Amino acid sequence: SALTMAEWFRDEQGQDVLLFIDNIFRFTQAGSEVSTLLGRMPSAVGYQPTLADEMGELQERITSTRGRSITSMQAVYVPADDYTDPAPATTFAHLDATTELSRAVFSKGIFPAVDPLASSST
Amino acid sequence: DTSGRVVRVTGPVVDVEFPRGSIPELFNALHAEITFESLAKTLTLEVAQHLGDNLVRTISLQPTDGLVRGVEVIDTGRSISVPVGEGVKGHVFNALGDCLDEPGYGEKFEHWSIHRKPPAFEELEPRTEMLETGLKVVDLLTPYVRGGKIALFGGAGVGKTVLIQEMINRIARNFGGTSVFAGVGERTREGNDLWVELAEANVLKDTALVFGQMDEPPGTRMRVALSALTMAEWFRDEQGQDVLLFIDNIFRFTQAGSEVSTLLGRMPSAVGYQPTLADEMGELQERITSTRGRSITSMQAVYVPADDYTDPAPATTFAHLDATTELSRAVFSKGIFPAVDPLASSSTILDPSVVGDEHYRVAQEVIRILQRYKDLQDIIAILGIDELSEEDKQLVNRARRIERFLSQNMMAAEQFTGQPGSTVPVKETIEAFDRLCKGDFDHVPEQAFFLIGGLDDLAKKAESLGAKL
Amino acid sequence: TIPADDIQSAIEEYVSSFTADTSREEVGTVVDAGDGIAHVEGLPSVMTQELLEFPGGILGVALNLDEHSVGAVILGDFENIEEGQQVKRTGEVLSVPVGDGFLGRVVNPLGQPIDGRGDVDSDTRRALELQAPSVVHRQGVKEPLQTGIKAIDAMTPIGRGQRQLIIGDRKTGKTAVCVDTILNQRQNWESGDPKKQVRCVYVAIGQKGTTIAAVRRTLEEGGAMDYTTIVAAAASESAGFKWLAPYTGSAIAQHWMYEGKHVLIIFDDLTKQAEAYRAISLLLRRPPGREAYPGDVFYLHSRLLERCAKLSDDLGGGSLTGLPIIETKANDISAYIPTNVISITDGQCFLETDLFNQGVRPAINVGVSVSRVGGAAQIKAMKEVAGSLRLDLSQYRELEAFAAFASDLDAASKAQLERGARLVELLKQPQSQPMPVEEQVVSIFLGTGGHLDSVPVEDVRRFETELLDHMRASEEEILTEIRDSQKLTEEAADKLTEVIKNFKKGFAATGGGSVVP
Amino acid sequence: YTGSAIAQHWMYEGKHVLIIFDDLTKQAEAYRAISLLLRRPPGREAYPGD
Amino acid sequence: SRQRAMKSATDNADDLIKALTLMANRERQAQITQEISEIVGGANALA
Ligand SMILES: Nc1ncnc2c1ncn2[C@@H]1O[C@H](COP(=O)(O)OP(=O)(O)OP(=O)(O)O)[C@@H](O)[C@H]1O
Ligand SMILES: [Mg+2]
Repeated sequence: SALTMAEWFRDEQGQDVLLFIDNIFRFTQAGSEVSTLLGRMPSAVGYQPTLADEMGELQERITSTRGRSITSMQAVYVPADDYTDPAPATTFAHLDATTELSRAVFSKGIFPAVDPLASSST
Repeated sequence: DTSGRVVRVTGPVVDVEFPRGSIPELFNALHAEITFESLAKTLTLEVAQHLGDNLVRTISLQPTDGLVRGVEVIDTGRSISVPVGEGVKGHVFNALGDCLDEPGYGEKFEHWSIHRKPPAFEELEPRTEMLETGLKVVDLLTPYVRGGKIALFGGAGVGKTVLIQEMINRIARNFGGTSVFAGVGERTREGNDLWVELAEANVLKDTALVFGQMDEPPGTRMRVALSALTMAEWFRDEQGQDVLLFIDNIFRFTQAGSEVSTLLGRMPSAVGYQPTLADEMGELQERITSTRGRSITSMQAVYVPADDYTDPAPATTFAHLDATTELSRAVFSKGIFPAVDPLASSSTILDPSVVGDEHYRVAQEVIRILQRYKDLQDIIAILGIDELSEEDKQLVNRARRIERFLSQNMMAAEQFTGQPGSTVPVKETIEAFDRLCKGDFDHVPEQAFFLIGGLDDLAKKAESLGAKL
Repeated sequence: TIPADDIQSAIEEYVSSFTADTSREEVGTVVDAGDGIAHVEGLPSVMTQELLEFPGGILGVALNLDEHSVGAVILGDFENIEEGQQVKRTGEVLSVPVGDGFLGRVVNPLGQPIDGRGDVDSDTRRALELQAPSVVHRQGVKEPLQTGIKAIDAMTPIGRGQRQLIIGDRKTGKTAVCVDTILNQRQNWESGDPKKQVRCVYVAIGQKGTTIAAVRRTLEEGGAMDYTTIVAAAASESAGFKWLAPYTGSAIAQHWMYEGKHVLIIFDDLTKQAEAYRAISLLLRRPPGREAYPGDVFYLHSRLLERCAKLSDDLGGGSLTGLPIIETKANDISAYIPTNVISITDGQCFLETDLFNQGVRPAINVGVSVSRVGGAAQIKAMKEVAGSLRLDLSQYRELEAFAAFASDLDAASKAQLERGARLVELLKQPQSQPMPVEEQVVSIFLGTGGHLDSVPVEDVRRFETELLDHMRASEEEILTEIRDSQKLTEEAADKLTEVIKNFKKGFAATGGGSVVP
Repeated sequence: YTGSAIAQHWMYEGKHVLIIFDDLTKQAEAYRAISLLLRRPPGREAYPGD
Repeated sequence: SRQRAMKSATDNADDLIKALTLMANRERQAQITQEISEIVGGANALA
C-alpha cells in the first residue's frame, strides 16, 4: 500500500519521493507465517519456498526510473543476529548502501552501533 | 501384450504400470523410448519399488526430458548387465556397458548382472596377506593388503595419475593381473585426460575404464562402481587373475546413493545421507575380496566433507579401508616420487603378527627418525641449520638420506627417462633401511639416493659419484 | 527521419499474408493454480519439459506428469492464470534463438530482448537440454584464457574449456573479477582472428535490475559490448526464468562453440538459480533433502557446467570457459551448493572479506585457491616467472608470525619475509583495470627477480605501474617479443634488467631515498 | 489473555495497571502442544507459524 | 624457562584447537540433522 502511494508520487506527480520502511522484513515473516496454511512445503530455515521470489516482486518496485527519483531507506531485522539467515541474506542483493549494525558494537556503548567492517556502499 | 506403460514422470523418477501377471522384479532394467527427434533416445529404467496396483517406481538412468505418459515400456527380464571378458580391456564403457570410444563394441560379449552377492562365508580368506608391490615406501611403511581396500588422499599436482599408472603396471607385470578403473562422478575433462594418458603410456591395454560421469542422473553415478566391480569379479572368478580396482571418489558413490534416496521419498538419516548408507557401502565393499587364491585389491579416492572424519560418509567408508596413502605436496616439491607422505600414510597390517618383527622394527625406526626430523624442520627453517646441536645435525642428515631413499624409479616414469622400473623385494627394502638407520650411508651425498632401486643401484649410483662404501 | 510509410508497408505485408490453418489442437484445462505453479488436467500426449501456452500469451513448462494432471511452471504473468482456462500443447521443448545477433544485447531467458533496441536477428534455434560433448569429443585444455588479473593468471591459471568457480561471501569482488575477465578480451576481439577472439556471455540470475544496468554500463565504457551478450533474469522475474537463465545463456555460446569459436560464460550467483529451482520443486511437492533441496540439484548444476568443454579439432576446436559464482555465508564453503559446485568445477578462486579489508584486492586467498589444469594453461613466460611465486608466498605466510622479530631471524628468513611482503604488494590490482599478459609477465619478473628489494614496500605498486608505463612509452619491443614469442628469452631478460636499472636510478620513492642498490 | 482482559477493563477506566506474564515460554509451549495435537503444520522447533 | 613455557602453551593451544574442532563438527552435524527434521516434519504434516 505505501509503495503504491510512493509509486503514484513518482510516476504521476514525478518529484523526489522519500520512502522509509520500518523492519520491512516483517513482510517476509508474515509471508512465512501463512505459507504452511496455504499448503506449501517449508524451505530451509522454516521460510516459505517463494521467499526470494516475493522479496524480488516487492523490492523491484522500490526503485528510481530514469528521471524519476525515489530515495528509499529500509530497516531490515536480522533474526537472532544471524546475518546468514535467508531473509537478510536475500535482502542484501537489492540494496545500493547497507549500514549493518552489530550487537558487539552495541554492547560497547558505541552509537550508532555500525559495524565498519561489514557495512558497505556502491 | 505383456509390456507396461508410463504413468508418472517426476524428474528421474518414472512410474510404470504393467499387466497383472508381468510385474518386473526389483532392480530390473526397463526400456522406454523418447521419440522427439531432438532428444530421441532409449531410456534405461531400474525398478526401485513395487508400489502396488501393478505400479512400479523406477529410477531413470538418462534424463527424462521428452518422455510422454503412455509410452510402452519393455521389460528385459534381468538387471543391468555389463559386458565381461578379456575384450573389455583397452576400452571405455559407461555404467550400462555401452562403449564410449567405439559404440557397439562389446554387445556380443557375455553379459553379467551388476547385482551379485559377495563370496560365501565358506570361501572367504581367514588370514590376511600382504600385497608386495615392489615400492619401497609402500612395502615398508604402508604395506598393502591383498584383497583389501586402500584409501588414497592425493589432490591435484602430486602425481595421483602417475601412481595410478604405476599400480597398473605393477599389477600387470608382477602379478599377471588386470586393472579396472571406475570413475564415479568423473569430470569429463579429467576422464578424457586419463584416457589419453593411459593410451600414451601404453597401459590402456591392461585397463578397462568405466565412466559414470557428472552430467548424468544419480542412477548411473550410483551404479558405475557396481559395473566396474562386476567386470573385476569376472576377471577374478572366471579368468583366474589378480585384479586392481581404482574407484575414484567413492564419496560420489555415497552422494549419488543419497540423491537417489531423496528422489524416492525416503526419510533422511543423520546429517542427510540415505537411511541405508552402511548397507549400500557394505553391499559394494564386501565384493572386493580375496577368494580361491585370486583377489581384487581396490584403491579408492576418498573425500572427507568439511575435513570431518566423523562425518557419516567417511566414517562408513573407513570401516572397510585397510590402508591409507596420502600424497603430499611438500614431498612432491622435494622431487620425491612417489610423493607418499610417510607420516600421514598408514596401514593396518603393519603389525608383528603380519609383517614380522624385523619389518616392524625397521618401519618404526624409520618413522621415529622422520618424525624427529619433521619436528626439527621448523627450527631449521626459521633459525637455520647452523644453530642445531651435533646429535641433531647427525639425525637431520640421516633423516634426509632416508627420506630421499624412500623415492624410487617408478615403472610409470620409463616413458620419460627410458630407465626400466624397479621392483625391490621387501627383504631388500628392510635390509636397506636398517643399514640406513644404522648409518652405513651417512657419508654418501644426497643426490645418490634420488630415484633408485635396491642397494646395488645405490652402491653403483654412489660409485659413479666418486663415493664408495 | 522516421520510416512511417515503411511501418505501413510492414504490417501491410503481414496482414496480406496472414494465415492460420485450422489444425487439430490438443488442449487441457487448468484445475488449480498458485504461487507460480499451475496444474493442468488433460493433454495426454504432452512430454516432459514441454512448453505450454496459457491464455494471454502466458508460457509454462510441463515439469510434473502423472495420471491426474500436469504440474507446470509459469514463466511470468502468473496472476493471469485462473481455474478453467484452456492450455494449448506446443509440441516443442524449451528452445532459444541463437546467432551472432545476440552480441551486445540484453535478453530474457527466452531469447527476447529486454533492452529495447529492437528484435534480434536469429540464425537458428537451439534446445536448452542438448547433451554435452562426449568424452571422446573433447581435447586437453591447453590454451590460456587471460583474465587480466595477476593473482589468477599467475597462481590459478584458467584455460579455454576449464570451469573455474569464483566463490566468496559477498562484497568480496566476484562480479569485479568476472567483469575484468570480460574486459580483458577487448584486445583479443580487435585482432579479428577467430582463433583469438573470445565471445562473452554474462548470465545475471536474481539480480536487481539496476545492478544489471551497472554491469552493462561498465562493459560499455570498456568497449566490451561488441562481443558480450547479457542474459538477465532479474530479481522480479518468476522462479522459472531464474532457473532457466543459465541454460539459456549456455544454449547460446554453444552455437558459437560448435562453430569453432571460443566463448566465456559467466553465471553470476548460481546459488540463486539453486534457490529458484528449490522453490519450483517445493511448490511441485517433490521430496526435499538437505536444506530442502530437491535431490537433483547436483544434477542441475553438473549438467550445466559439463557443457563448458574444449572440443576436438575434428569438431572445430571451439571451447566454452565457465566462470560460475557462488556466494557462501560466513565463509561456509562446506554448505550444500558450495560443496556441489566445488566438486564439479576444475578449480576454485576463494575470495575473502578479511583479505578484502586488509587492502588485498582482489581478495583472492592464494593459499587455498587451486586450478587443476595448472601450468598447462599458461604461456612459457608466465609459466616460468610465476613458478617462483607460490613457494615464496607460502614461505612468507609461514614466516609472517616473525614479522616483528626480524632481528632474531636468519638472513635467509628475513630475506624471504621481505620478498614475500613485496610479492603480496605485487598481486594487488585496481578494479576495472585488466593487464595484458606481457605486462603481467614484466610485473611478476619485477617481483620474483629481486628488482623490488630496493623499493619500499609502500611504493611497490606505484613503481610497478610507472615501470610498465615507461615500457609502454620507450621500450615497446620487449613487450612485443613477450607477446609474439610467448616466452622471455635471455636477450629480452638482459634488456629488461638494464631498463629496470635505468628506471630505478630515475625513480623517486616516497620516503625520499633512492631505490638504487 | 485472561489476565490481559482483566487488566484492560481497568485500563479503559482511567486506571493504571501492571501485568506480569511469568514464563511466556510456557505459553508458547502450551500453544505448540495445542497446535501439534490439532495436526497443524509445524515450523521451527515444531512451533506453529503463528 | 620462556622457551619451555611457550612450547607447553603451543601444545595446549593445539589440543584446544582439536577439541574445539571436534565440538564444532559435532554441532554442525547436529544442526544439519535438526534442519532436515524440521523440513521433513513440515512436509509430512502437509501430506
Ligand atoms: N580489485 C578491486 N579493487 C578495489 N575495489 C574493488 C575491487 N574489486 C571490487 N572492489 C569493490 O568491491 C565492491 C563490491 O564488489 P563486487 O560487487 O564486485 O562484489 P560481489 O562479489 O559482486 O558481491 P555481491 O555480489 O554480494 O555484490 C565494489 O564497490 C568495488 O568498488
Ligand atoms: Mg555480484
